[PDB]
Amino acid sequence: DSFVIRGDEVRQIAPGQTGKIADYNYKLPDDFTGCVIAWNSNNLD
Amino acid sequence: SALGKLQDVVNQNAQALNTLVKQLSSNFGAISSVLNDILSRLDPPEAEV
Repeated sequence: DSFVIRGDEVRQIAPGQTGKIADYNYKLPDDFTGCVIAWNSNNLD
Repeated sequence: SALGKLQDVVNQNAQALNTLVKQLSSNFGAISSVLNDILSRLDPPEAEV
């Protein structure tokens, strides 16, 4: 799954975490998620 | 107390059932004993523990 989000949203995307992105934008299941890989893309923007 | 042994049997069984029911109120190391309350005021991942 590919998407672009800010640094705080990087923390937000974790299993069972609650946040504005976590509540509505994207939710991880209450089960193991394989891996989460995040890096800043400011140069790409 | 002529019928000591039989009364003792009855008392022992009542004691066992009573302590079994009392154990429900015990906290057991969780935040609260009542299960609906622990469900209500925590997120499911944390409430699971």
